[PDB]
Amino acid sequence: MLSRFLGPRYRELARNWIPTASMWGAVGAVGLVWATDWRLILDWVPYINGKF
Amino acid sequence: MTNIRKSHPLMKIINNAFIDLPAPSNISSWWNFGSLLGICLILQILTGLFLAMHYTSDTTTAFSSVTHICRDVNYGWVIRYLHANGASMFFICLFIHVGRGLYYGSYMFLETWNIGVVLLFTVMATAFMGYVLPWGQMSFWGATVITNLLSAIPYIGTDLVEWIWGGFSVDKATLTRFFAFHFILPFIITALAAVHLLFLHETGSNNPTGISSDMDKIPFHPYYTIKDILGALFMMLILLILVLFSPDLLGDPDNYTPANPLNTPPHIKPEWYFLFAYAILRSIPNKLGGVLALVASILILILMPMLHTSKQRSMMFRPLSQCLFWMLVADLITLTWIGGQPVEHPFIIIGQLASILYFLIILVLMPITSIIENNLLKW
Amino acid sequence: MTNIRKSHPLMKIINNAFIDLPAPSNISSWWNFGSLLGICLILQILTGLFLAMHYTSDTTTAFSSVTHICRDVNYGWVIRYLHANGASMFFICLFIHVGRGLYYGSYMFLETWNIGVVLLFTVMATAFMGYVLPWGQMSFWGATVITNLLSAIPYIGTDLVEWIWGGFSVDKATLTRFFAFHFILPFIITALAAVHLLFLHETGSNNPTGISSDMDKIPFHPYYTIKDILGALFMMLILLILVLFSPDLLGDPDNYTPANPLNTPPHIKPEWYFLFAYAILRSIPNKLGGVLALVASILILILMPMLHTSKQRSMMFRPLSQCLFWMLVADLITLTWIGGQPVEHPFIIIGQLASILYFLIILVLMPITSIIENNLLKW
Amino acid sequence: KGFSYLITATTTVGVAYAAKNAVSQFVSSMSASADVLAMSKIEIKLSDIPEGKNMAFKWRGKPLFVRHRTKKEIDQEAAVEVSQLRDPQHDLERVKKPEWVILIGVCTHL
Amino acid sequence: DLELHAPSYPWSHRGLLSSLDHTSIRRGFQVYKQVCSSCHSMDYVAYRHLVGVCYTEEEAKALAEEVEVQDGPNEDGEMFMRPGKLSDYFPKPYPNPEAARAANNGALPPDLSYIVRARHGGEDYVFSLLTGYCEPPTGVSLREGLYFNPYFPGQAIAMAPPIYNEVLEFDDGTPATMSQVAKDVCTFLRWASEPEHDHRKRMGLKMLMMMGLLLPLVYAMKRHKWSVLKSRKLAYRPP
Amino acid sequence: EMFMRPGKLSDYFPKPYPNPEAARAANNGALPPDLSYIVRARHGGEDYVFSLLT
Amino acid sequence: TLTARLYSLLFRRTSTFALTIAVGALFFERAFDQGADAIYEHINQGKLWKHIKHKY
Amino acid sequence: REFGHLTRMRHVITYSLSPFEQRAFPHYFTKGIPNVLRRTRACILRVAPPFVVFYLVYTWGTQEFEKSKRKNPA
Ligand code: HEM
Ligand code: HEM
Ligand code: HEM
Ligand code: HEM
Ligand code: FES
Repeated sequence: MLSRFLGPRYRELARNWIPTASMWGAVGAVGLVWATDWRLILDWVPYINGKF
Repeated sequence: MTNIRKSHPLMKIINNAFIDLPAPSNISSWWNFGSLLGICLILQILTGLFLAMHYTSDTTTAFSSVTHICRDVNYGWVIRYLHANGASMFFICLFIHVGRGLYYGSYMFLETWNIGVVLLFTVMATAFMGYVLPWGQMSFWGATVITNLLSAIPYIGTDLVEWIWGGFSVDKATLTRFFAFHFILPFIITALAAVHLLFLHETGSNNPTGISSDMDKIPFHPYYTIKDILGALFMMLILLILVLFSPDLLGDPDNYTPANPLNTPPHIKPEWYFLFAYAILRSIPNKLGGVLALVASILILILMPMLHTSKQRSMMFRPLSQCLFWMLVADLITLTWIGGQPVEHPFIIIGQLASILYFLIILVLMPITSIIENNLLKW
Repeated sequence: MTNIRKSHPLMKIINNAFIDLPAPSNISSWWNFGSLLGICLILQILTGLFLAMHYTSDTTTAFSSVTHICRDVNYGWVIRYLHANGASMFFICLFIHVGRGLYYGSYMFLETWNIGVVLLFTVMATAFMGYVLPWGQMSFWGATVITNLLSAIPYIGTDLVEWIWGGFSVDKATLTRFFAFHFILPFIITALAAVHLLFLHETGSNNPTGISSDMDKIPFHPYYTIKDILGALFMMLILLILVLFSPDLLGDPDNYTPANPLNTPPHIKPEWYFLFAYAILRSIPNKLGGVLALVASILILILMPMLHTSKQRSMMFRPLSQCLFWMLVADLITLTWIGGQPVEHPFIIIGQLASILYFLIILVLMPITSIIENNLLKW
Repeated sequence: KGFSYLITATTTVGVAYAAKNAVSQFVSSMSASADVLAMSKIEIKLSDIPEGKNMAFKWRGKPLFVRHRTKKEIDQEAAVEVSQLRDPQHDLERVKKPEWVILIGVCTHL
Repeated sequence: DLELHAPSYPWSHRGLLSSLDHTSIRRGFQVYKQVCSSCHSMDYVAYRHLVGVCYTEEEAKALAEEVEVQDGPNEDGEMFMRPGKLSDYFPKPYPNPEAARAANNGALPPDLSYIVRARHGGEDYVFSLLTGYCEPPTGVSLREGLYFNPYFPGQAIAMAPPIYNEVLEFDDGTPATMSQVAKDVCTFLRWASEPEHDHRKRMGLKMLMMMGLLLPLVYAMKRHKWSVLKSRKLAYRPP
Repeated sequence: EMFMRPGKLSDYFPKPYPNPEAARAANNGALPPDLSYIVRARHGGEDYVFSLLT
Repeated sequence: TLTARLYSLLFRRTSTFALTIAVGALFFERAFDQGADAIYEHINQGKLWKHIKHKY
Repeated sequence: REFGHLTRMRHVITYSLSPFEQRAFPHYFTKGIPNVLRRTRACILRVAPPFVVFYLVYTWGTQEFEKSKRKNPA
């Protein structure tokens, strides 16, 4: 867990999974915003903010 | 080098029970009511716990605490009436589950059938003690009648009743201990359902033909997870119609009156899912014989394997046994109706003949009819 | 023919867990405290359920309900102080059990070690919420301090503290929901202990030498059932000495005073088995840094396998790391003593040095010293 | 594939709606009930409180003190030194609206 | 002895998705406050419960401030009377049940917070009782302080007829005929028994639409997974 | 009406003051504590109570 | 076609599938509550407190 | 009891289709309704009769009960 995973193939793996990871992070962010009705963020969504 | 779903010790057993379990390809909707029951259990534990966050079991506050839940706790009436009608859904599903077992010969799986009888008794005990918790007129007087039924036991009966009461009558001690037993019992039921499934998976499921189906098994996950989920959605639909459109349909108005030990309700009927047994117990004048008949009306489920004389496991190919089965269902509906009615001229004789038919079908008519069916098939 | 002990599906599980389980022939008295823990758990479920037969969680009656339990319920003082001193015994056994795991490298069993961390947290939550239930001065104000600690959390601290309270302060709703959680949590603890033993039995027990013992395994039943019975009897002796000769040794007199939100006690301390953490949190001036340290002091148990730098598993053949282990135990004793003391000179600097030293030992001194020992043995 | 996965995704959207409503209700039940939110929560006072008069109340279980310290007292407690106090506090900082100091009424000692 | 059961009245809230008429709830509170409350209690309803239902906050506060309420001991340890407040529950007409029965001919007037839910027939029953007083039929004699109500079990009620034409004045000018007064109070009593009635019905409508979407789509999901089994063909080719 | 009756075995010990406020009014602002648990609710117990009284 | 494009862009990848569900769930909660509330307030027009509060 | 060790089967051939190749509700009404009617006809003379007798018993019991509370000229 220090440098056995430190190499060219591992940076390629990182870049390969970065778009999937970032999409999943956006999924988590949107789900967290929607589940909690986080007005801080949600006050910006054009039609959704009508709820507030 | 391995699939975690199969190698990991916890995922191994989850996988073997709910994913890679070989299930018959042809089990029908009547087989959904197992998962429904497991869902009902879970629902009762969830709502109940959230009810337990506000309920207080003192006799000066129990009715008030329930009123507080239904009037001031945010979405407290949702949780309250979800719990109340989920108990009724639990018993609907239980009766359908046991009826399926009787109809298809599932009791031939001895260990799981016996665990199921234990589970039936424990669920009944749980629901009975929980119904006292609101501390309404029906709660109090139903506890009074069904606890006093235990004095009919010879020699040790009165001491047993007074010990269960914690006193001379149903009162504060009874209410607090009933809250404690009601809290703890569903977890014992959870463990017993786990043992139940452990015993069931030793053979897998029976199927509607009553014939072993190892040549046509399918994985549980894609097929019966989605089938069980749709069954759960339908159960939720019925439960939510009850909760959100007729919350009080399956209840008695007199439990909205606080308990009054000096004023007996003109009628004292237990919950509907006890009424058949109530009717059975009211059929025979003797106290002790009445109690013994009430217990036998459920202990008789332990006799189904010994009373099986048919060459075929299921009643799919047994027209006369189906006739008798639906007579038994109609007779149980008759006993429920009769137990909901006063003890008066027509209902006494109706309930008496209904109780006699209840036992005479299971113990007498069903085995003889199966023997006749055997001979009609030249075996 | 079969031996039903080995063939029966339930008895097979029991047989493999406590009868025919291969166990190391040399595990010491320190390996008894597992079976003590599971016994303590059972005792807590047994007495608590009997307390819950009389206790009521309304703030107008909780303290009175407990006085009634100890004064008028038959042997209710026995059940009550058995429950309180059994919580203390639970934590004594837990601390000794985790210390054994640390000393002998038992944390190299990753899954059962991590489940044990979960168990430690859940037992702590259960004991904390149970101590509020008598609704004494210490109950109320300890709940007040410990719950308002959570306001240090960024952006959601006040909202989550108020949600846990169900109101603007610690009050009636908090007491009732704490009773509900206190009831339910030990059964989740039971499930986690079962998972814990499932993960342990995958490899079996570690032994004091730290060397794999498969060439010298003995059956569990005759040897460790009798040894665990002797250990349980000794534990019962200590517990009953507490219950029958100094019921109030490990408690606080201010919880015999009903909770007064207007008056605060001169000293607001947790129970003894929280003081080491209460010291650490109180050592740091920053609210949130203090809470993070109070959490890291128990989350750091998750780091022990990654901190292991010795070629050997246990501490049996490493004098220098034994020295550090006993320094760690002494530092935990001084943290407990500091947490029982006011925040004034000189206990502040002593608590600071002890809080630094705890982490400096676990995170730094122990790894470097294992490396030095490695080189002293020329590997 | 689009037709089938469209069915699945619409199913998931509806299930997420239902789950959010259920979980929100169960979370909100643990949130302060309407009786809690209508008791001590707030207590607006009235102009009944005269000058330099401790009209007393019972909010939050705590007796509430409401006075109208008239000029001098305020200034006097500014004249009252901060360092001399055991608990260092500034009069104007204590009373955001100098004219009226509002302290919960209870002795802070046993 | 047979009993007379209440007919079914077309309450505007009878329908499956039909809410209560909140103007009838407001007039019904006026009826309770001015007619019933001298002898009946509503322990589980407070003035704050009226806000956003039939009264605004200022209006309900003035309604609370119209009464006087006893408050916890003062410094001297004496009780005292203070104006009502929104968080106060409806005043109890009698100090204890025994004084309640003493003020009658020995009967307890029930708490009305749940009277609609605690009776078979509900609002229909309460409307029938309030409007159903008549002189007893030949062969029937009642004791003093009892009145023949053919809908009351036993047909001998200790409550005298409480409502009559112009028993109160309604603030919207609604004529106070006996049946108008009874309809309003029975609406208010249904609300008092079930304050969640309207919200429960709105949630029921939402559940019905969500189910009318989810059940077909999950059924389609099940049949998509199961089509592999439902259409497969078997062939037996023994040697 | 509420009445006055001779005491009984099942009756608890009489209270000197109707509420805490009358107790504090009678004792110069101080509420005299309940003594059911006074020994248990003090550090030092009956030793403390003896030394306090003497 | 519309559903082919839908699958190609928003459904094929599971993470994009989940994102589509999360955004859809947000907008569905808004629209379905708005529509069902309008339906319930039209079924009960003139009876609800919102309908009559404008006089008090 | 796991897939691979359940039974011995020989000479049985299964033909299956992907769910993405087939319809989920094929002939749902034109064929489903005749099958529902066939199943109903197959089970009705065994299920219905006892519930008919229950309806008759319920009707008679309720009616007789309400006639036993009526007044008699005696
Ligand atoms: C706590 C309540 C119960 C739960 C959660 C439960 C759960 C289950 C589940 C999940 C199944 C497998 C799915 C199914 O076929 O339905 C099952 C099957 C079974 N249960 Fe139950 N059950 C309960 C009560 C009972 C009762 C009361 C009995 C009757 C004595 C019983 C006897 C059986 C039998 C015999 C089977 C096998 C049926 C077959 O395969 O044909 N169970 N149970
Ligand atoms: C086997 C599962 C359960 C069943 C069948 C069950 C059944 C019932 C029933 C019938 C009632 C009376 C409902 C009414 O008021 O009309 C009730 C009440 C109650 N139950 Fe449960 N229950 C179950 C599980 C639980 C659990 C696990 C808890 C505690 C965590 C719980 C807590 C309560 C409480 C507090 C009440 C009183 C408040 C109320 O009336 O709703 N229940 N239960
Ligand atoms: C609910 C409380 C707990 C119970 C009932 C429990 C139960 C047990 C039992 C019976 C054993 C086997 C006997 C023994 O070696 O002592 C055991 C072993 C073990 N437990 Fe626990 N335990 C609990 C909490 C913990 C905690 C807090 C930890 C540490 C974080 C932990 C980690 C372990 C480890 C590592 C072992 C294996 C020890 C070895 O074989 O050397 N457990 N536990
Ligand atoms: C994990 C096991 C448990 C622990 C560690 C635990 C801990 C505690 C503690 C420390 C107290 C305060 C004792 C005192 O008054 O000084 C307490 C009180 C209480 N516990 Fe538990 N408890 C446990 C399990 C249970 C269970 C399972 C129940 C219910 C079935 C229960 C019911 C009670 C009750 C009713 C009280 C209040 C009575 C009293 O204060 O003595 N406990 N618990
Ligand atoms: S602080 Fe008021 S008494 Fe010392």
